[PDB]
Amino acid sequence: AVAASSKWLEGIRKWYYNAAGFNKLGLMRDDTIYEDDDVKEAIRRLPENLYNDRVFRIKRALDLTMRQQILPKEQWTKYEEDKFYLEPYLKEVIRERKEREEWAKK
Amino acid sequence: AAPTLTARLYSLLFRRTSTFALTIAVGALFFERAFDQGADAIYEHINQGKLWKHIKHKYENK
Amino acid sequence: MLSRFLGPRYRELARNWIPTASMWGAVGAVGLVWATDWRLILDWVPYIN
Amino acid sequence: ATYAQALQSVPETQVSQLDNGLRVASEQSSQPTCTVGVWIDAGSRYENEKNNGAGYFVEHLAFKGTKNRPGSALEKEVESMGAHLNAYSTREHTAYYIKALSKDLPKAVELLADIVQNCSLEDSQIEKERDVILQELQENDSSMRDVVFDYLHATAFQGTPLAQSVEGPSENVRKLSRADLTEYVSQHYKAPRMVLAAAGGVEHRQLLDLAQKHFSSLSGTYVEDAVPAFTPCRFTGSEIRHRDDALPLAHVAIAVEGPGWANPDNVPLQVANAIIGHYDSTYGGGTHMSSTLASVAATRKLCQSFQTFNICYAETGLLGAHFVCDNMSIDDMMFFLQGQWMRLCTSATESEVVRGKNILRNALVSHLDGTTPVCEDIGRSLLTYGRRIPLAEWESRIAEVDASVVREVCSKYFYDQCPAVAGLGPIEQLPDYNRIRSGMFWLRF
Repeated sequence: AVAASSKWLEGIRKWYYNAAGFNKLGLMRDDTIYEDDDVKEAIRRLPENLYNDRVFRIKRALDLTMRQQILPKEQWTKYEEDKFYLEPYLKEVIRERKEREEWAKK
Repeated sequence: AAPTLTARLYSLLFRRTSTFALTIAVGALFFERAFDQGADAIYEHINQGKLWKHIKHKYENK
Repeated sequence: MLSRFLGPRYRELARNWIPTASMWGAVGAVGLVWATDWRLILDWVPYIN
Repeated sequence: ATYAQALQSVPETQVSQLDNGLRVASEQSSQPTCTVGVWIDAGSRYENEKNNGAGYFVEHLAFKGTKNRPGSALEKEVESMGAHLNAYSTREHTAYYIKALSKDLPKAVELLADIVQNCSLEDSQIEKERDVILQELQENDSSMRDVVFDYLHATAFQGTPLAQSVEGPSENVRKLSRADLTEYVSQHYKAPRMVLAAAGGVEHRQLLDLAQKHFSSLSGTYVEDAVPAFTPCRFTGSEIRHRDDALPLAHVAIAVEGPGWANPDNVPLQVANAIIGHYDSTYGGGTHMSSTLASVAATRKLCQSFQTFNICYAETGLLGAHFVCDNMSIDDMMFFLQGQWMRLCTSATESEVVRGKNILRNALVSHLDGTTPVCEDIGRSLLTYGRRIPLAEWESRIAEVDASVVREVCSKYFYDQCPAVAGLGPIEQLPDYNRIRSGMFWLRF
């Protein structure tokens, strides 16, 4: 709707990313998605230099919480270099379900 | 070919499970009143007298 | 949310399963009067008093 | 050029009859090739046990000579032209046809009439055809789809003429004498039982004329004044079971009763078998198909193949399926096969019916391409209906079927009936008869 005041809105987008604390434990955003059966198939389509990175990030950022520290402040994932490496492999599994469905219906 | 009793019996109310289930419910209902009446009567006649009913006419309508 | 039952063919099959079900209430009406000894329904039928 | 205008431009068929009573039919398409044969009414059904294997023994030696072309002189006269020859036999059918070049037509007809009319049962050439036959038996005892369709005719017609096999028991063949081969060919070889047909470049008027010249002394009267009459023979629910625990795969078939040749129920029973389908392990996109069987047996790897067969006769039929399978998967194919039969006489959708009508209309047009196929249809129509049925009529029958017509005709033939079953090893899983019989009725409708 608005554009000039949207520069205000961008500001709050920086606020929430600092409130939720998945950057503090060394993660990126797409590491924290709930894996139902549409996200169990768009993970089996990854190249094997991106699949292994997601395994090492999670296994390190899960043994911090049974020890109850966090990681040094220079090490926090910065806001703008975060990567959406899984949006494109997922907005295709959904787009093909919907199709089997209009078939059966009509 | 000649119409057997079960021939038209199986067609009308024995097919799916549905009418196979209706009659089982209805069958007992037309069965319990006939079976109840003809069971007590033989109890009375076998040894009538002795019971309390067949003497209490000595005490009725004054 | 619940449109996965709402389709051109899906609405048709109801007519394939109402003749079975639309009776299935008559089983209970008869059988209940058997089991719980209903009187008001039993006083509509002249065969059984 | 609408599909509508093209059906009614196909050339028609001419039929005529002789004084003896033999029927003669033809067709013409303006191309440089012809084909001619004779179709006749005989087969293994028609025969007493003392003659179980007789009719397969005559077809085996029609090409081995005659009275005027004594032996080798016959096949050296067809080869120089560049033509072929054939012969087959079924329970009710037998054929003899040729395939040549259009201008050799008077020569072709001479060779046919010389075989069916006067053939030479030379002794000392008997006693040699015998040894080929005895050893022919064992090579097709290792074919497993042909020994399972021989069981199902022996367990569902248990005390009938229609149960005994085509090539006969192995002990009748070893003492089947020469004198017995002259009475089978004298009783069942006579007009009007034969038909003479042709398709291609042929012209009727001269086909009729040659028929006068070469078939004027063909006996038409029946021997003893005896005329056969069928019996609308019985069907039973029965089982058969063979173990063989050192074969890699298992073979299984199963069927119920069906209509006859002239029953008007057949057309909507074709529209329903085309809904089930066919499959094999080398297809493409076989997790993506439209079939209940097709799309599930490919995602889980259950089977190698499956199919649906309808056999028909004068008085009895069959309806069923066949599948070949692993040994740890036998009763997941029964569970899914029967759940589709009940689902079709119970609620059965509309869009599923236009697709299955389209299939059946392509399998009719596609088949009649050639000169061998068209000619083989002409001479079999006569012995089964009269009046070869035009293509314009086959399409206005299919314009009638609806979703409700299919539901009735499935219930009348499938619901709460007794099947017949055949199996070949290694099967232990195959469920008991009391549990196949309880899958023929949903306990709800």
